[PDB]
This record gives sequence, C-alpha cells and structure tokens, in this order.
Amino acid sequence: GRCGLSHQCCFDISSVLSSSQKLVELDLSDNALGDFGIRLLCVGLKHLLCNLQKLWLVSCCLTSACCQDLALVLSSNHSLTRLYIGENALGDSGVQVLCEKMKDPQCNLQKLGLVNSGLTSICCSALTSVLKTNQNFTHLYLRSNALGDTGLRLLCEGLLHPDCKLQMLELDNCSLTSHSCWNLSTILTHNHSLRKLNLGNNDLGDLCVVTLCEVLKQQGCLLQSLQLGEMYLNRETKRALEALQEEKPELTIVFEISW
Amino acid sequence: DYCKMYRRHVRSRFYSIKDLNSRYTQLQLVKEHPLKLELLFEPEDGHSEPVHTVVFQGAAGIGKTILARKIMLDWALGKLFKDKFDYLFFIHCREVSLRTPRSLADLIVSCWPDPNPPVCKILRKPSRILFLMDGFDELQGAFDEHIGEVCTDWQKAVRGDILLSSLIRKKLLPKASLLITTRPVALEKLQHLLDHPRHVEILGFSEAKRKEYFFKYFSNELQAREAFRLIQENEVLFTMCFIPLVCWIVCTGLKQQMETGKSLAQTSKTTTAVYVFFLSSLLQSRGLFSDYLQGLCSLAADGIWNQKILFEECDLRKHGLQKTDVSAFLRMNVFQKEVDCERFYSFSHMTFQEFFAAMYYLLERDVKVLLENYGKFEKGYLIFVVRFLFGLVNQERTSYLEKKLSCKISQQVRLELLKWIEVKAKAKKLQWQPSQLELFYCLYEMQEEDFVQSAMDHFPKIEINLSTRMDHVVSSFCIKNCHRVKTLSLGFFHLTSSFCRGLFSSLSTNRSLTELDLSDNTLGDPGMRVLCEALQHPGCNIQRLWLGRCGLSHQCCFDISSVLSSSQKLVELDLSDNALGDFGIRLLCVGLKHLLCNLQKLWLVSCCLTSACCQDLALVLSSNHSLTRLYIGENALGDSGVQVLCEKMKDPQCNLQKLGLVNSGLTSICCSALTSVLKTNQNFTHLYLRSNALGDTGLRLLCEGLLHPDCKLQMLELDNCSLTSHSCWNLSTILTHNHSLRKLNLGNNDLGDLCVVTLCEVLKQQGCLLQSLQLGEMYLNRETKRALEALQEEKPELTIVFEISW
Repeated sequence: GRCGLSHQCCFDISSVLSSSQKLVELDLSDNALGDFGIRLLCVGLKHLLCNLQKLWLVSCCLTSACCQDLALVLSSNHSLTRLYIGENALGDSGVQVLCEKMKDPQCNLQKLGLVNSGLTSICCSALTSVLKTNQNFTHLYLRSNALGDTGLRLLCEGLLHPDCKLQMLELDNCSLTSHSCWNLSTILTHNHSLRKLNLGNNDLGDLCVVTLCEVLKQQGCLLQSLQLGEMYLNRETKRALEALQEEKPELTIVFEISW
Repeated sequence: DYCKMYRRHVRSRFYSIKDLNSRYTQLQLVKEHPLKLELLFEPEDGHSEPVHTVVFQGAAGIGKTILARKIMLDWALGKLFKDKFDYLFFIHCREVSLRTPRSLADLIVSCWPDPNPPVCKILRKPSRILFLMDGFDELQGAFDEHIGEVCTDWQKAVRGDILLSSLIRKKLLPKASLLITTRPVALEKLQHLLDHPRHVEILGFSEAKRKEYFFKYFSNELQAREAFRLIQENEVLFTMCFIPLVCWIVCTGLKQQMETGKSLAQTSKTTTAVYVFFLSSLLQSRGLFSDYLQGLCSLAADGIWNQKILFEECDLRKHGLQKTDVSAFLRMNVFQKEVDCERFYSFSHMTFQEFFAAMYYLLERDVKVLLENYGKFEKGYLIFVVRFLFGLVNQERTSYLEKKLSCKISQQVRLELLKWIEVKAKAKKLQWQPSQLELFYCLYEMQEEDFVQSAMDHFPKIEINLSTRMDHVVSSFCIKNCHRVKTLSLGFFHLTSSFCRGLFSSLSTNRSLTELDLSDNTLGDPGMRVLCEALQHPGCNIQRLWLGRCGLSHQCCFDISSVLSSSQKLVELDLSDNALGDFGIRLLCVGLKHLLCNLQKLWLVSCCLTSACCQDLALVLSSNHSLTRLYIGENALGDSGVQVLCEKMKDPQCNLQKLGLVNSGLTSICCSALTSVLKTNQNFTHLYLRSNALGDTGLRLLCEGLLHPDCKLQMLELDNCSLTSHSCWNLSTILTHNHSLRKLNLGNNDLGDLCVVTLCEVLKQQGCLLQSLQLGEMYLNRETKRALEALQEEKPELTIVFEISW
C-alpha cells in the first residue's frame, strides 16, 4: 500500500496468485497500477484456483476499460468476496459491467466499496439491480459521490425488493428533498433491510432530520445506528435527537455534529 | 470606396442562397502533414515562409462551393473578421469556363464598370486583393491546362485568354493570395505546375453536429428527433451521414414523406440507392413525363460529354423537350436558375447531372470511348458517372428500372467493367491513376457476389488508405469476397475496434489465402485489441503478421502472446520501430513458449528494450525450436546480457539460423559469447554485428572462435571497428584453412592501404572467401584499386568487391 509500484508488478503478482495456496488477501493501495495491469491481475486470479478473500484496488489510477475484466474474474472465482475499488478514477460507462458482476446469485461478494462516479442514474440503477438480485451483498460503500436525489430515490426503489439482505449502507454526498430519507426510513420499517447508515456532507434541512427522528421514534426504521456529520441545523433538531435515544436505545447512536 | 457597394452586392447574392445562415454547421478543416479559418494565411516562418495559396480538399461531393460561399459571406458581413484584405472575389468558374479571351473580369452582372484602373493602382502598395476562384474542375476546353505558352501584362487590362492570361497570373507574378477548390481526381496538372501551395481537407457531418444540422433544418418539433433516430437505427446511412451531400439530400428528401407517412428508412443502402429513391420521390406524382425525363436525360449528360456544362439558359433544352415540364423541374429544383441570377439555367452541383448521365446509358451509346476516357479532364472525371453506373447495374435495380422507365439496358457493360478491372489490375502506374479505393466504391455500390469475386481475383495485393467510414465499409465488403488476394496492406488515417474487426472478419472469410501488413499506422489502445480477437478463432489465418513502425505500446504484448498461443497459421510476426519497451518482451516470450507455435521469424528491431529481458529471450529460444530467425536489431541492449547471449546456443539443436545483433557496449565479453556460439552451435548461418563499437581484440577473439573447424557459419559482417591490418589477414587465412563463410562486409572500418593489400594477396592465392566481399567508404590510395580491379577478372571466385566510389 502506497508503495512505489507500477505496472510491472502485475504479471509477477498474477504468477504468485496462481502458484500461492496460502495467500487469502492481497492489497494494492495508492500504487500506480494504472490499467491493463488490472488485466494481468484478473487473469492471474481466474486462470488457476486461488483462495483469495480481499482484493483492494483503492486509488489505483484505473478506468472503466478494465471493469469488464474485473467482472469476468469475479464471475469465474468464488473465493474472492471482498472487493474494494475505492474511489479510484472510474465511474459511469462501467455501469453495465457493475450490474452484470452480480446479475445472478452465488456471486459471493460480501462487501463492495465504490468510487467517485460520474452520471449517477445509470450506476445507481445497476446498484438497484444488484441489490434486488444478488444475495449476501452486505455492504455498498458509495462515498464522496455526485449522487442525486433521483439516484438515491431509485436506490430506495431497489431496496423495495424484499428479502434482499443488505447490511450497513452509506450515502455520503448528495442534495435531496427531505422526503427521500423518509422513503428509505419507511422502507426499513417495512423490512429490516440494513443496520446503520451514514449521511455525510448531505445538505438536508431541519425538516429532514425532523422526519428522521419521528419515523425512528415510532418503532425505529433502522435497528443499530445512524451517523450524521457537518450540519449547522437549528437546535430543536438536536433536542429531538438527544431525547429519542434515551427512551429508545434501538437507535443506539446518532453521530452528534459538534455538541 | 468601391469595397462597400460590392460587399453589399455579395451579401445580397449569398444571403438568399439556401438563407443557409441559420442552416449551417461547421465542417472540419484538417492539415496533418506528418482547423481555424481565422488567420488561415500565416506566412510565418515555421514551414510556410513564401507561401501564397491553399487548396481545399475533402470527401467526394461536399458541395464545396457552398463552403466557398460561406467564407465569402462571412467576410462580407465581417463577424470579427480582421480585414487582412480589401477584396475577396468569388469566381464562378462554372461560368468562366468559356474559351473567350477575357481580361480582368470583376464585373459579373454587367453593371456599370468597376474602377478597374484605380483598382490596378491600389494594387502596388497594398496586396489586399484576393480572388476566391471556385469550380476549377469545370475549366473546360480540350483538357489543356499545362504550362502557359505566353504570359500576360501586369495591368491585366489585356483581354487575353484565361489559359494564357489568368493561368500565368496564377503561375508567376501573382501578387495576391489564392484559394482553389476542386477534388483530388486529376489536379496534378496545376501542382506539377509550381505553386508552393498548401492543401486542407474538408470533412462533413460528424454525429453530434449532424444532429445539430438536423435540428436546424427541420422544425424543432415536427421531425427533429424521430426521423433522426430512425435513420440512426439503420446500420447504414450513418456511413453516408458523414457526407454533406447525403445529409442535404435526406433533409430535403424527407419533408415530402409526412404526407405519405412511415416511408423514411426504406430502400436506403448506397449513394446510388438514395439518389434513385429521392428522384423517384420527386417524380412520383408525374406518372407524359416518360418522354420528358428521357428528353432531359438525353441532353444533360452532353453538358460534360461535349464539355459544355453550361446550357445557355437551356437553349439546347429549348431544342430538346421544352414544355411546362421544364417549369415544373425548375420549381422543384429552385437552385437551378437562381444561382446565375440574371438569365441562366443550370443544375445544383452537377451530381444529379451525372445521375442523369447514368440514366442516359440506362435508356436508349458506346461504352468503349467512355471507359477509355475514364477519369480524364474532357468529359469531367467520370467519377460520379461510373459510380452511379455501378450503383445502377445491380441486377435488382436493373429489373426495377427496366420496368419503371420502360427502357432496355445492356448487360455487355457489366463485362466491360470486368475488362476494365483486369486492365487496372495490370496498370502498374497506380500512384498517378485512379486508386483501388474507387474500384472498391463501385464494386460495393453494385453488390454482386460473383462479380466482386472476379474483380478481386485480378488483385493479389491491396493497398488502400481509409479516410471515411464509407471507406471502411467498402473495404470490408470487397475484402470479405476475396479468394485470389494474398497480401492485405491497409492505411489507417484517423471506434476503430469494430471497424478493423469487420475488416479482418473479412479475413476470417479469406480462409482461402491471405497475408497481412499493418505498418506505419498508429493502432490505438484498442488498435492493439483489433486483430487479436480476429486471430483468436481457428481456421486459415495469416501466415505472416507485420506491425512495423506502427503506433504500438506495451499493451499489445499480452494480446499478441494470446494469439501466438491460439494461432496455428502464423509463421512470422514482426514488431518493428514500435515502443515495446520491456516486460512486454516477457509477455511475448511467455506467449511463445507456453504453447506450441509454428513461429519462424521474430523481429524485435529497434524496440526500446534492455538486457533485463534477454534472459527471457534465451529461455523461450531454448524451449521453442520452430523459431529460428531472431532479429533483435540494434535496439538498446548490449553487454551484461552477454552470458545470456552465449547460453542461448550453449548446446546444439537450438535451431537459430540467423541472429541479427545490436549496437552493443563492452566488446570483449559479448564477442567471447559470440565465439562460444560459433564454436558450439550448429546451423548458425548469420551473425549481423553492425554499427557496433567492436575492437581489434574483439574481432581477434572472434576469428579465434572461427578457429574451431566444422563450424558452419555462413555470411558474416563486421561493420565498425579500428583494427591492425593483420587481423583481417588472420580471418582470411582461417577461411583459407576452412571454408567457413561465403561473404563479409567491412563498413566504416579504417584499415589502411596495407589492409586491402594483404586482403587482395591472400584472396589472389586460392582466395579465402568463395562468394563475395563488400568494402565501403575508404579514401585509400589507388594502387589498391588497381590490384582489386585486376584480381576478379583473372579469378571470379571473389565474385565482387563493392567498389568504394569509382
């Protein structure tokens, strides 16, 4: 991670990923594995039978032009189930590939960190497809992404598929109308989809957290936690939020903004 | 003073033409020589110091005169035009085409005379006069545009022949800038004519601004989108949507179809097809007109046949079928008479005229003289003529037209075209004659299987250079119907993934026999990706793949390794002058060794690699035995690979006949490895050490390597060195002891007179070598020359010594 590294390692590590029967995770972080070395990586992964568990391509300066190969190796292998691609240089136009990674069950990809993407609508539509179809898809770490209200709306529409087991989820950056959060809370009430959630730099307004605290107040939607940061909202929101946890510890915590 | 009234005259002239102000989308200006109309005429001293002129080029039929008119009107209106010039004159040579000897002709409508003498007086100091002459293709006469016999006066007030006054005014003492518009058919008359010009290509509708043109032409809601997208869904008509004449003809050709409804994308295949559909749509409610069309037809073609493109307000038509049908034709063809603006009648851009010329031969002369006159400058290039001829002669269109027009058409012409194809097969002067590209155009436009097969049979090798996607499609069509074509060289001049994928799925149908070259062409990131999936299917594929000086990088390496594994037909593969730096040589070698491949050559010449991959080269060389010809020509390696160099061939049965070598570093160790290979390895026929810093001790131990007898080493070379003139004696004596090699070269070797003296003595007495010897670039004294010139005639055993300069 962050090591002085380049494309050359790719074939090498592919070779050892083939010949290794002991490695279970391998991290490639902040290292200039630009592209086509991701191809060498994926061919090394799929060609033999390897007991790989994690695979981190975080901040590796790749593009969508290798995501198809990532999907191929993900389909072929089943040992790999934890695939961070964290906020590298991809986004839209990989969206069809993003979906067809998990277009069927038995993919076995528990967590899937995501990227600073581009056009929200199509990628979040692929996310809805994976959420409604794929089993054991425990996390979806969309973070610092230009995702819109329509995007997250169709995301909760993806949550509308019941029996979809999706644990901890996150929507970091967005600008929504304060009914969308109401839809996600109500859909959690309808079915205990996830456990916690984060809202980061989301400009949501007082009424947003007001609806949030009411819906959690009456048989709370989520069951574990919720994290809110960096708002300058008025303080009767704080009074309502500080009230509700002591009567109901179901919402174990809301991350207090500053006070 | 005079500028203002005529700048308004030209505004009035070019504003009414269609409008066309809010009906225009910018086309592309390109000058590669491996744009911005503003400041088009920099005389800046980068590469264009003394230039005064530019030529507009582009794809066949851009309406180019339209772009000339747009530039004219843009200056006339200004529009941030810093006036580098006081006058830009639009010459409509389509009218100036006459044989009459005319002086400076700045009047057009025959108004009150321009201030011609003071115009000549505002010449000397300011060179702010310019003549936008257009329609050079229509300079008629007797195709006589050679060097002018007689010049003209500078005052230009003399009414000399435009052949003898205007052309020479262009030639010498022009004093003004120049911009000419014409197609690249047969212009070299004016270019072997010295001009020191530039050239710029014009490119038509790309997808996005073609959509913009569709929005601007159609109303913003009636047909702006649904027609656009329904013709998008066509696998074709987007190949031609690039060409502006096709876009203008489909935009005007579809406003009549909402009255009918849902008849847009039908029977739309090729340029001939769309022209026929448009003409039928115009002439739908006319049938009477069966004779009117024939009368107009049997006279239109003579405009270029007799080479009187101008009809003289259609007085020849007044002779032939002048009725109210003429008024109807003018009404539906508003751009016929209005362009002349005073009395005169003509056609829009002579393309419907050439379509009517095709109609002529469709209805009922002799085809012999036309095919003889193909592409000349007397009947008018015949390009679009023969294009439409081929488009029509398609048998289904033949039946349709013979039923529609009540006309008999001859099938002999099909054979004539055949004959023509063998002739241009045997025409060795293909550089200054029509290319293979328009032949491909025609065979595609005529869509006959057996005919295209027979046409391609006459051509075993193809040389084209793609510019349009229409070029891509016609190339795909012709090549997927080839059986007697061996080599396929293609010139890419830029998505390309699917294009070349089709181009070589045509090779997947060329399983009869094929050979491939793609050199000096930049295959992009998926340019590497093409031809890999193509080689990835079994069958009969390319025996010999060439990628030399191509735009290429590391990415291809894995790809080609894959195809080198999956290919059972490739026998050689070249990677020349291409930036396959390193570790892609590893991908290459793993692809070679992992499977069993029948590879024969392997060229890594000038691929910027280092010694750090030579070990892998040696591993793959040891593993494989099919590979026996391994150029690594003078790339960036040398010493410190030396142990690897040796251990490549440390045993016999290596099977590496020739081994080109590199500009190396420390001589001694590498030449020691060379001695090891020479003394041990069998069937090592060549050793091309060239332009290498090899020393006298180096070559000395090399001949010591030659001291091992029974070593079969053919032709050898030592290019650059500085030896004492006994070393050459040792090599000659060791050849005398054992006939090791056949010839040798000594290049920039400073050897002295005594060297060649010893050489000629030892060869004189039962010559060491038996085939040849090459010596270049010495300034040695001449009694050496006398001895060398003597010895060969008495003993031809030394068949030749390369004479230095005399």
